[PDB]
Amino acid sequence: EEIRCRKYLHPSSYTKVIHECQQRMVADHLQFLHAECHNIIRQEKKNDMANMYVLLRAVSTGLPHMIQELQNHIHDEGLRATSNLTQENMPTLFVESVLEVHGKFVQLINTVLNGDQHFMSALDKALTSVVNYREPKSVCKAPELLAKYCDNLLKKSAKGMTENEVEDRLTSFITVFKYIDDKDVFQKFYARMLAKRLIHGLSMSMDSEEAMINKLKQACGYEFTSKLHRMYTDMSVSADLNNKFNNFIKNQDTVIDLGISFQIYVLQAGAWPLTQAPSSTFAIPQELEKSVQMFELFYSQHFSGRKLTWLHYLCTGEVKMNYLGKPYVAMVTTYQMAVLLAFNNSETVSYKELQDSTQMNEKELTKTIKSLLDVKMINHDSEKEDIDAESSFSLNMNFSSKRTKFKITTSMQKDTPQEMEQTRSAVDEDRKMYLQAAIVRIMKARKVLRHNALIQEVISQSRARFNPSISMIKKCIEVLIDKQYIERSQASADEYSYV
Amino acid sequence: MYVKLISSDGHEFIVKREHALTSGTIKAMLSGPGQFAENETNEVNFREIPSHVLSKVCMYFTYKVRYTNSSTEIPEFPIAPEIALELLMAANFLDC
Amino acid sequence: YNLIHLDPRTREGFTLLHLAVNSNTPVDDFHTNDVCSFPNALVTKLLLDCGAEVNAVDNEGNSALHIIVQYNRPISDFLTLHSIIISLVEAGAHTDMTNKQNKTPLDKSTTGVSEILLKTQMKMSLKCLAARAVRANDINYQDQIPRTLEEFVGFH
Amino acid sequence: FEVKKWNAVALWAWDIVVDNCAICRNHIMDLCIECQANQASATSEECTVAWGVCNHAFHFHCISRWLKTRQVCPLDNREWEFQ
Amino acid sequence: TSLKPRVVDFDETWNKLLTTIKAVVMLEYVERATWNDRFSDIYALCVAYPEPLGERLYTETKIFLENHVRHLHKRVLESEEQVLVMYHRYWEEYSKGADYMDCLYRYLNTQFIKKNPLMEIGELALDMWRKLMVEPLQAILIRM
Ligand SMILES: [Zn+2]
Ligand SMILES: [Zn+2]
Ligand SMILES: [Zn+2]
Repeated sequence: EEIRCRKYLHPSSYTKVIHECQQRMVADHLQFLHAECHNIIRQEKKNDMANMYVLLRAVSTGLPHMIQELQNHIHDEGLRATSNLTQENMPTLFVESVLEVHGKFVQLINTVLNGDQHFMSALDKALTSVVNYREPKSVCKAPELLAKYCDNLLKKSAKGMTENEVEDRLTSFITVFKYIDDKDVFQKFYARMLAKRLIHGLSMSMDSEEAMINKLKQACGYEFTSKLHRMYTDMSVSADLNNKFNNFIKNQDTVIDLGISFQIYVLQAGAWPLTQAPSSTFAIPQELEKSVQMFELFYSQHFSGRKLTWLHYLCTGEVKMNYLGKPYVAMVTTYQMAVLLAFNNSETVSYKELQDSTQMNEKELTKTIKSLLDVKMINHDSEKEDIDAESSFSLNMNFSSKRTKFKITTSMQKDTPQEMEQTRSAVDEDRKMYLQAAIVRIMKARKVLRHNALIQEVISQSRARFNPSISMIKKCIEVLIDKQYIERSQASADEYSYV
Repeated sequence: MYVKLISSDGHEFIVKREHALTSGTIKAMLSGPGQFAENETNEVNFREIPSHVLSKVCMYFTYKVRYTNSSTEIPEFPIAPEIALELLMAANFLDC
Repeated sequence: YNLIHLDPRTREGFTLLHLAVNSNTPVDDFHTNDVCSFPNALVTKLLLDCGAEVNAVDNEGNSALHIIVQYNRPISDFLTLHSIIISLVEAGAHTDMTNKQNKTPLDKSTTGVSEILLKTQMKMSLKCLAARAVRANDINYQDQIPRTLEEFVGFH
Repeated sequence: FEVKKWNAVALWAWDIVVDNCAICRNHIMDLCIECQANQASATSEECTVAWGVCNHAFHFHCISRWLKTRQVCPLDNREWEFQ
Repeated sequence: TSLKPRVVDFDETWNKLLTTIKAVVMLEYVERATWNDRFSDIYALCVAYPEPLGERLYTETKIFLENHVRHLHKRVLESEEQVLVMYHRYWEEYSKGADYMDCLYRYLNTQFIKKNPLMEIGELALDMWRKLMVEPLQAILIRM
């Protein structure tokens, strides 16, 4: 008909005729096409799908049903390809499944459906729905899985994970990362495991970590990768700072031979999540108190206005066990530096002999003691192996180390599952405070709002980092009620008035 | 219809309506929820433009509305060295 | 849009708009001269539609306006010329822009028709007077005016 | 006993806790936006923190270029004196 | 102050501007002092030292407008048979609001949008009205 009206009609009638060729042939049978449209998408018949698209595009109200059907098909395919995974390499398989679904449907839309941006938006919505697929009355697992995927691929291991493929795998990972919609959880988890990967030297490549930081920056603005970039820069600058301290000590008038090698990793307290919750008054030994006080003097002299907060649960060392006739060398953790110093003077010690040498809570003492009882540096003098009031301890003379470099902190590099829920609670309270601030700002600014509208206003500003639930923001409202920030209006409970 | 331009120093600079509507943003300020069609004050407040610059801006308003249709070698607008680079930001903030 | 966004520049600085508004753009001896002639109002309007840099400056300092005002057939093709000028004025072409010799497009008119067309297409523009005062008095306008006002002063 | 070598980690924070240079909006310990480009020329040591009497902190390049034309502290409009 | 490019935190000025902006789209009352101060706020945002926050302002006002027409859509769609009168009331408010915001976003419209496929604020609010109010309700509105 386009050819026929080309060689039989005036130019002004080229379009109208074909319009009447459509409204009587494709529009009038929309109910026939749309009812078949669902069956076109599920079996993925590209030959029929392209013709259905180029037909329904002319009709005013034909495209949106096809868009909705494609979105539903993509969502169902994503659930089928992602919901059957069970552990093993689940963080990698989830990302690979979402990447494969996205890659299949992008080329399906581009090659077949003209590369239409409406179907691209439908694909984006379907992938947002499948990525954030959480079990009913449960917690979403997508940010944890993606963060574990990054941690698994970016760690140093001899599994053949070459460098020349990571920097292009991460560009593909950004595609699934853009659909998280819960980016606060991923940011916190990636910050924690980035701290673990950088402190212990588990990062396979510093430049690859910096590539991660820049990719997340390009994905979610600068403020997303603020703490992460400060972490990376601190770890990069720490070597130069150690080199500076290497000649600061020789530049003093009196050559103070400390007797130890110093490899301080000085870090920003406002970026790293390393928080010492209890008091835990560490009794620094005589071989380290001079070093720590002289380093404190160094910052009090060189980097003015920089308060130091020494935490001892990320630092390690090596102590010469000369009482056992040198059975190789061992790498050990700092909290039991006290535990083993009292054994230097007296062979047999107890809780009374160790309380005056440690001076902190019993929770730290019990776990640090069990860290040595199980690995058999310290044996129990009496039969009562369980923790009691006296609990006499002795150094194991008979036991000898076998491995040349004996490491007791393997337990250290294991992201225990129990701390995962602690980080989840930390994220929960962080977003609770963020929503508190958001409601205070909006309520102070506007001075009048409705119950159904205040939630929408809060979502409008809180969409940047996470998805606020309607039930949990309801609980947030009573928190402002308790803090006399808001109360229900006298005329109706729907309205709110600032006080 | 006789609007009042107030500078950052409180200097009232009452000028005619069609004179002050040459600048786009003064028209925008008088439009919207700034009309008050009561012909009482038509007050616009310039918290930033200094008086020695708003005076030159009002003189420009009069000079433009007088010489907008001449095209016969209109006299040059006298801009002092010190008024320039501060009259420029005023002529930007008050478009044209 | 993509073509201008990759910024194609002739060896003399003549961007696509400058070549579209120039009668000196060569046309080959084939049937093109019977259809495609320059300057073209439709080609200029199409270029201005697709985000062309209207105030683009070549090596001599000229812009699209400085080139179109020099049109040598200002009556027989007047409408086309007329249209082009208003198109430039409808796309933010600055009528006070000075080239490397400090010649406003009125000083480069070489024609009464283009001169009066551009005169009728201006505005009084106290911004232009202030920028001319800043340029003539050699006042250091660095970081003391908005970012756009720096290139605005650079125009004059 | 005796220690052959000791690994240590310590967190530092300013006594006056301030987060980001309000001029460039980047963090103070991060590179300024002017020096965030052309990293070959920069040695990652010129972007020193520049404090002031007003208890505000900026990148040295940011506040140095801001004081090139003006003489006022960016956030709190008072005279700027380096501390 | 003065018209020189100062540095302004975008959150503070945008929260100051949104109280006025939200009262303009729905035709509430705003004082001459506030309405005239918002022009200086927009000028300071579009000129802000060292890089202009014009694109940030446009993105945030686009986000607000799409988060405002969605609310009006949810309020109009929930009306079973009064959707015509609710749509007419909201359109009578929103057309004047869009015109007044085009007036108030004069510097953003001229010095930024025209200087650059971006859309003017008066054009953006109307184009977003059809995309988020009329197109979803196209099958419904005409049906009655
Ligand atoms: Zn800075
Ligand atoms: Zn720098
Ligand atoms: Zn200050």
